[PDB]
Amino acid sequence: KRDEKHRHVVNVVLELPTEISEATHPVLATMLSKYTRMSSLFNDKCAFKLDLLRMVAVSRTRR
Amino acid sequence: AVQFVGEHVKVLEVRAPLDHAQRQGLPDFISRQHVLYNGCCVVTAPKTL
Amino acid sequence: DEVARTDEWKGAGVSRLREVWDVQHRVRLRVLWYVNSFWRSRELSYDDHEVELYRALDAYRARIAVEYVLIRAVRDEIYAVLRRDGGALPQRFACHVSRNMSWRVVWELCRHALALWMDWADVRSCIIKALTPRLSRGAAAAAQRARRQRERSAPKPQELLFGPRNEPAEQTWYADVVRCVRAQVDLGVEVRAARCPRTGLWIVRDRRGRLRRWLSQPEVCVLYVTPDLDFYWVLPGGFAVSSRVTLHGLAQRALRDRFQNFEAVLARGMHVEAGRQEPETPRVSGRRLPF
Amino acid sequence: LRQLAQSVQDTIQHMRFLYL
Amino acid sequence: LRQLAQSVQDTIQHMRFLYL
Amino acid sequence: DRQPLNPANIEARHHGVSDVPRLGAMDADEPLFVDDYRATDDEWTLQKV
Amino acid sequence: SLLHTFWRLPVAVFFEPHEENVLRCPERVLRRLLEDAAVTMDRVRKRYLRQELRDLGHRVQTYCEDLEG
Amino acid sequence: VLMDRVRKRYLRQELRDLGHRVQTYCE
Amino acid sequence: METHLYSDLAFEARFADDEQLPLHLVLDQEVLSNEEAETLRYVYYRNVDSAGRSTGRAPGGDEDDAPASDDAEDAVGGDRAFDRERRTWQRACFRVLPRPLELLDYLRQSGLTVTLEKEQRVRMFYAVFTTLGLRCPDNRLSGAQTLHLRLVWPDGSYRDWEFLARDLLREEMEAN
Repeated sequence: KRDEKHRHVVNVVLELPTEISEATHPVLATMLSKYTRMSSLFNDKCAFKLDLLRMVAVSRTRR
Repeated sequence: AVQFVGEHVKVLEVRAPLDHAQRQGLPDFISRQHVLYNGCCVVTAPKTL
Repeated sequence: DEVARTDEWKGAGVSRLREVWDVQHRVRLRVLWYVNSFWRSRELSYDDHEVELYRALDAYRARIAVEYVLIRAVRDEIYAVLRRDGGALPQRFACHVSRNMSWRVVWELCRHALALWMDWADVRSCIIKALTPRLSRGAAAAAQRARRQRERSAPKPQELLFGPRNEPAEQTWYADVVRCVRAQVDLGVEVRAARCPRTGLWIVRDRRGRLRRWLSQPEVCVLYVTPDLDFYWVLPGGFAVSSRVTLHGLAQRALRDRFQNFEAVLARGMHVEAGRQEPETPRVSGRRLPF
Repeated sequence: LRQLAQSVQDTIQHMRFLYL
Repeated sequence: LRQLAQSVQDTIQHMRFLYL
Repeated sequence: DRQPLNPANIEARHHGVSDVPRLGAMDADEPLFVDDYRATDDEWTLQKV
Repeated sequence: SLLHTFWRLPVAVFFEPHEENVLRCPERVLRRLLEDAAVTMDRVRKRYLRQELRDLGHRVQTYCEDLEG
Repeated sequence: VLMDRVRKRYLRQELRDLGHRVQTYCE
Repeated sequence: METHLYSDLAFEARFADDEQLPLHLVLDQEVLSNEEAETLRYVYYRNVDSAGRSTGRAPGGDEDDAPASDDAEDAVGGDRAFDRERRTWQRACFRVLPRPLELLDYLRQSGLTVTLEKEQRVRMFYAVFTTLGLRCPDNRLSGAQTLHLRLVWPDGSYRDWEFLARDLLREEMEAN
């Protein structure tokens, strides 16, 4: 099913502390929809980390 | 401002020849010139980086 | 009055012009498509099946791979002959030594040097320039001449008294010079080779005449290859891995068309008589008038 | 009608399979 | 309608940049 | 690298779109990533100065 | 390690440059050179191959999804 | 390695031509 | 430009013999040096089938496929391999324009009608003109054939470039 790879790309790959759930973070849901569409690059997880960091940067703009 | 993150630093090589006037002597003189990309000119050693 | 082909060929012009590439993406050149070529009127058919292009790729892979697998043949020839003697190579080259010097480090440098030579081989190397004059016709003729020459019986006193007299002075070798401390190898070394009068060991010299002095430098290593395709591999101290280069694992025609010394046709600027002094090349000028 | 496009696309992919 | 072919065109260069 | 970057199609970069593969390819030397603001001649002169 | 020399007693040299120079670098230079030699010393392709297999496994689903138009 | 170089070059350019084909396929 | 008309006429002349279609090429600073271009003697070419290794040898294989036996006397097949290799190459017509130009503008200085879809202003420092001929065996031609190219200078050295003929005909032959 889907939950094992989502808990990979949240906890195992992304190394997120679990108390940032889904309901606290909508653009996380908009990013895990495309993070799961690829299967490589799960060794260099810091690229995914700074990708979501620049995404939460660009979403939190007044413009 | 992290949404414009860019890339790592690269060392590029420019292989342009000269203009047509200075090409009239040594026309097969290639000219190599090394430039930096995404790099920073610095004046000191940053301690905490 | 029939229109001559140059007029409507001139007024025809070009449909399109585009660039192409080679296989290795090193050369870009441009093709021209005249609309008045008879290739347009030949309506010829065209097809590109996938196994045909696969056969093309395997043929091109072998045509590239010939000199590299020759280099690999040389390398495991070295490995087999160092396994053959047990690893105690003798000296073939004239240079003095010192007993109070640790040879373990120059042995390690030899290992690192042959490693770096395997990383940095080339289609233009020492053995390729060695065997390129072997592909000529005069190579076969002079091979027959030497095989009757050295294998000639001892002369009777009659031709010593009345017969005409007899005459191989120094050799023209090629070499790879691998420099480990700067990680730079060398591919094309032209070197003159000779024998000492006092001892049978070799002496190498520049093609001008200067004595080659790299053998004293401990960090460097060298590979010599002869016009009769023998093989030496000299670490400092004059000690030499000695063998022959094997090429029986390569096809004749692939080596023959991949690289070969070229015999010239007569064009403007050269003598009809063979071996005469050549005058100046034509050398069309971007600096002078065309005239 | 989208059988021909995806079909020649899959044959293109099989042509790619003869390249690696 | 025609968005899906353009999305496929985005994903193949996405896979290219994953690959090369 | 080994060939110069004369094909202009290996020079592209987007900002604010979450381009995840170019962030994993930040050490990849062959693809180039520029922010499509080509420098004109006078600011080229000022940068050279 | 040490060589077996044919001539037992050793011999001096006039040190001509026309004579080949004789291994004059002492043992500290060889220590430096062994330090230099020490300091100077795929499956991802088939991974991308089988990942292209996954992309075409998605593409046959897109093929099935596009036949009703 | 040269065969890998020409192979990734041909793969890259051929998928780019496929993208050019499919992008102009949906008019 | 002047070899292109003559080579078109000559490959139309000899088309019954070898069935080679002509191929007009121009080259610039991106391939060879100006010093290599100012004294370039001649150019050679050979059409190689994807399975047939030449057009000068026998079509159904050759006796030179037996390996070289490391022999002293006849080195590699003797001289028969050598003049077979002299037969497997062919010369092409050839001109050099050393002063720089632009083939759009320069072909407009000559009387041709330069009719291109868009005027990409391409500039080059020295334009060398030639025309090869690639051999369709019958009227039908295969795309997986390759065409080699030697450039020979008066010192005797040469430069070797080859490319498979589909890359010349990606959008040209599919247009017909």
